[PDB]
Amino acid sequence: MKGHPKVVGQLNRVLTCELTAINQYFLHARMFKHWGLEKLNHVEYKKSIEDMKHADKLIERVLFLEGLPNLQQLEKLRIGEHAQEMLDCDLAMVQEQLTLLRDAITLCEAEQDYVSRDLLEDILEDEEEHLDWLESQRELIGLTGIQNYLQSQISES
Amino acid sequence: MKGHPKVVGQLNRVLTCELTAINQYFLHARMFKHWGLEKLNHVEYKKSIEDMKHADKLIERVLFLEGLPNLQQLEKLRIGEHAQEMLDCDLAMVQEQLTLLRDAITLCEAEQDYVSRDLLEDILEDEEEHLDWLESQRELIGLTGIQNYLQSQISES
Amino acid sequence: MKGHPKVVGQLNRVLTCELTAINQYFLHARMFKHWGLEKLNHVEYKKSIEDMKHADKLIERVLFLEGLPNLQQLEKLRIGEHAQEMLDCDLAMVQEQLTLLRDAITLCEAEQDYVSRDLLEDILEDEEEHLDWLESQRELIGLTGIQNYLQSQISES
Amino acid sequence: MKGHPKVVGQLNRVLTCELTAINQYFLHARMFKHWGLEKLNHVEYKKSIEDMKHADKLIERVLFLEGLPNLQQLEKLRIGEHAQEMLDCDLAMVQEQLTLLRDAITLCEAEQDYVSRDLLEDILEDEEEHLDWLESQRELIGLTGIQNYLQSQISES
Amino acid sequence: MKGDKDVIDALNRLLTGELSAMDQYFVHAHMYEDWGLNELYERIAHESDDEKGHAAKLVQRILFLEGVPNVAAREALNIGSNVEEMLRNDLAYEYKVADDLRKVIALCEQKKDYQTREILEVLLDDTESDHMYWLEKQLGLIDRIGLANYLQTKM
Amino acid sequence: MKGDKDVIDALNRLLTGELSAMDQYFVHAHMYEDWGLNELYERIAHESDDEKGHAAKLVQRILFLEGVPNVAAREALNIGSNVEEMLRNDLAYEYKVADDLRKVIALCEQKKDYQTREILEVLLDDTESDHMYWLEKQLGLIDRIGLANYLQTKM
Amino acid sequence: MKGDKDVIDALNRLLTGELSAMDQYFVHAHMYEDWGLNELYERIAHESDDEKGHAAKLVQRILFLEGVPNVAAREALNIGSNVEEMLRNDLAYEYKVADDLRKVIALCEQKKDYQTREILEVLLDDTESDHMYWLEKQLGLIDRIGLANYLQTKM
Ligand code: HEM
Ligand code: HEM
Ligand code: NA
Ligand code: NA
Repeated sequence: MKGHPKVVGQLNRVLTCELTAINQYFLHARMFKHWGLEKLNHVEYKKSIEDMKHADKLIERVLFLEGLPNLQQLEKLRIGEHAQEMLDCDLAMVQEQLTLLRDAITLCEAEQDYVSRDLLEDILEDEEEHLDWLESQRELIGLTGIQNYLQSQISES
Repeated sequence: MKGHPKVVGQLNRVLTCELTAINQYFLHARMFKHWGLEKLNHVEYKKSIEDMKHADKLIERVLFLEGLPNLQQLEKLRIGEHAQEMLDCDLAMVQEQLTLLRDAITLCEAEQDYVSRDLLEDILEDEEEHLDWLESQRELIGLTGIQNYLQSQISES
Repeated sequence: MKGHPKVVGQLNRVLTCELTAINQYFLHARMFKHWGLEKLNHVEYKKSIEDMKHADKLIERVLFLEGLPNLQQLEKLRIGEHAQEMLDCDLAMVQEQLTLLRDAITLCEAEQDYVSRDLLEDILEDEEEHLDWLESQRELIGLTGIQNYLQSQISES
Repeated sequence: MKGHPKVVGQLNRVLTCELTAINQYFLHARMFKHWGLEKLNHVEYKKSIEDMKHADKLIERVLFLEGLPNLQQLEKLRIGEHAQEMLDCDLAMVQEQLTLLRDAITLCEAEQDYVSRDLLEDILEDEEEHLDWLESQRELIGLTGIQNYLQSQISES
Repeated sequence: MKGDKDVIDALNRLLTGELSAMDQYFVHAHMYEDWGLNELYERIAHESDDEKGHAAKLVQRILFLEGVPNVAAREALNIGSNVEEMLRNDLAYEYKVADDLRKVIALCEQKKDYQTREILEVLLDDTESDHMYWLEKQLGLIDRIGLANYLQTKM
Repeated sequence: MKGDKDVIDALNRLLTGELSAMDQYFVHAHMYEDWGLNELYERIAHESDDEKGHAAKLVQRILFLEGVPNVAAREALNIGSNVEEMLRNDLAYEYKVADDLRKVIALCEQKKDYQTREILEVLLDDTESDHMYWLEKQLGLIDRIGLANYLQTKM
Repeated sequence: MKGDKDVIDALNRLLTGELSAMDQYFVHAHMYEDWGLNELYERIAHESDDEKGHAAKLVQRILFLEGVPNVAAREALNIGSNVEEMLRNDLAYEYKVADDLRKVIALCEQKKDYQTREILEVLLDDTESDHMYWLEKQLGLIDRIGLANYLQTKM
């Protein structure tokens, strides 16, 4: 089905941002593994796998809409040096990506692209569950301290 | 363990090339799925998963060697328009990446980095098994024709 | 719950079109079975079963909204003579029915009928997955030829 | 096998009537479900499934006989407002359809179309078992009253 | 995240509605059990549990949106005295909840708060396709078989 | 049976208490979940469910005694802002419920309503041996290991 | 077969290293157990067992190469007095073993003794990817959470 050019452009931009998220989440997961923080590894890895599924769905939607998926471009990665900075960078990226998703859902509704909108709404609920998790982690660092919080991440389960 | 700067640079370059391979293989797998060629989808997807594991191992090795994994850079993607062109682009990328791996193995041996060399040798055997598969596919297209070859890819198993 | 008259009219029109789709898909599935093309039989039959479920849901929604389901009217059936013509007729009907679904989703949103809209969005995603499949089949006929494509449909699995 | 034109015409007319029966039985089953009469739902739904199988067999027979199945035409639907009226409409349709089946069996015997006759005899035994069930329901309404009879249909099993 | 102020107010009104629904379904289920009508007791108790699930989802959403859930406020309960009256009160109250849910879904669409929109769409789907439909079926059955036959099936 | 009028009034006050407890434990459990403190969320949610069970028993007893359960009235909720405050509010409110339960058990003994006495004795046994004791243990643990260690165990 | 004389000498030095590692990991694991730090006890005991496996492989290779394994000689053990010191001594000694393994792998490559090369490459892969990495992670965790939090996780 020939999709709207604006919808394909928005999907390609959400795809760029999902790929940037995959890369940042995997680098952060492996930086966490390198420090022995295994539960943070596990969370960031499953989140990178999740954005992997999201990018897969966006590529398939851009292909179905007879567009050209743009896997070449990536955004700038925010790689932190320590756990708090990495969590803040992840938070900032989730927030930017949620703003982007909301703009794309608005445009998909304006163009009567309703299955693109359903796709983007699944991506939105997932990204906003991870936003919830990151805010929980920040509150936990504020509550128990960074040393106690990091001690809880040593064991993966 | 503090690794050699040359070995970390070579590992980062092999990592750039593994990430480029992941992106190209996934775009090609989903272009194949979009055309109903399901067995080609499956092969290109498992190959992208394999280069995914390779990039994971390279990131972990660069981190263990107290280097900075470079997930930001990607090489230029060769995306084909039809099956033969996509297979040729995959072939060209495997060949370039094998040359790179051989240079990196030589350097790792010259620096007595033997576990980096073992890592790169696993990546080499995998990449060169996929080279074998791509050459098999080209011979099969030459033997049965492109229409017969593509008909064999319709069903995934 | 007393539904909007416009929403019930749109649901009844989508129902007419879903019933026409059931009839056309079943006639085409049995024309395919008559020719020994068993995998095409299976696809067209499961698609007719799927539009059967869609018509069931539309009837239940029109009844819940205190409307009168119109199972009496059917649209004109496009019955092809050969496989390509039948697939093109199926494509044309899916495209018309998708346009209809999009108009109905727009109207359901304008009337704050949000569960009617959710129903129609499920029907839209299903119809547009079948649109994807039909476009895949057309690309496969263009790639492998009609004789090779039809040979792949002889065995159902 | 090239079938007799009269036999194919009779099979197409029995097919029109079987399709009309499918539609009427499904509308009635869902009207019963909408009223909470679940056992009546179940009976009318399995009867619509049964006429579905009958229409499938008639389509396959008309196709084997090198005829054109007519799924486009439907007869007028008798949709009742309440349970007794719906059961009477179902009764009237079964009786008309049984008369039609008997005429078609007579013609199939006159044309030495004996497998068409066996098909139509299976359809006849099924339709006349449902005639038996409908007459049983009318006798039960006369015996226990309509309020007691409808109370027995609330639970599906 | 920081939710829209109007979206949090509307979510809090929906929460008041769900909590009042819980109380009304609770007392009605137990009034049905006191009368030996165990099938209505079980159905209405499970609906009170579903209202508790909806209220949990709304409270979680209000807290995520950095609002203060209001579980103290309650709407006036309309308790029936006989089975038909309690079923009609439950239906009136489901109608009010569905209307208010539609208003808040429209508001969430205007305020770009899509995720609250799907939470409320799941709530509206339950309200319509789970218990408004059931109540309309029950009142239609009372109309068809009579109240004494209807109550006999509910024991 | 026809219950004593004072016993039904006291049962209705206990019902108001149990329903307010349910609301407070509900919002506190969800405030704990919003903060990532899943162990407190789960514990306090199960206690809200136990309050719902107690309220069900009280409503059943009031209806059996031919009274009218009052599920509309609610006491003022005391919602805390931080973990220690919410635990102390839950403890204060459990103390009040236990005191009021003891008064009503004494009343049921004077009014010869022995069966209401054992229903309320089971309620008092839960209130003391299930969650008042747990809250006192939690506050003592906060005193022993500190609040940051205590909250670390609750994730 | 008749192995190269230099390759057997280097294999015997690697054997002395592995045996000293075994002794040090043994006494350190038991010093961890004496202190109630059972997770460190178990980890360091399993590493002493892996050192025993490496020493077995080296002895088998030296005997196959028609050499005389030297299990009598031992390097000086560096026993720590507190957890950080024992972890740092284990890390220093893993570093020394990895350096010496690299020298012997280079020698086996020059002497065409490829099979000794892969035996030592498996040993080096264990030394790096099994316990040098683990020790660096442990020291980084001590740096991040502190020593008292780190030791609390090891009980
Ligand atoms: C830094 C780059 C990446 C790394 C290190 C990485 C790593 C991984 C790993 C380890 C897996 C699981 C493999 C398995 O256990 O079978 C995976 C799964 C997957 N990846 Fe990636 N990946 C990367 C980028 C991407 C990209 C860019 C895409 C698509 C555009 C992608 C698509 C997928 C898909 C579809 C899956 C399957 C989901 C699943 O595991 O269930 N990946 N990835
Ligand atoms: C030309 C008309 C139709 C034919 C020949 C037909 C045929 C069939 C057949 C053979 C089955 C599978 C039965 C079984 O194996 O148990 C089926 C299933 C079904 N049909 Fe139809 N059907 C027709 C129209 C309809 C219509 C108009 C509706 C609803 C408005 C409908 C609703 C259903 C449903 C709900 C199912 C169950 C889905 C399933 O099989 O899992 N059908 N149909
Ligand atoms: Na062929
Ligand atoms: Na601690």
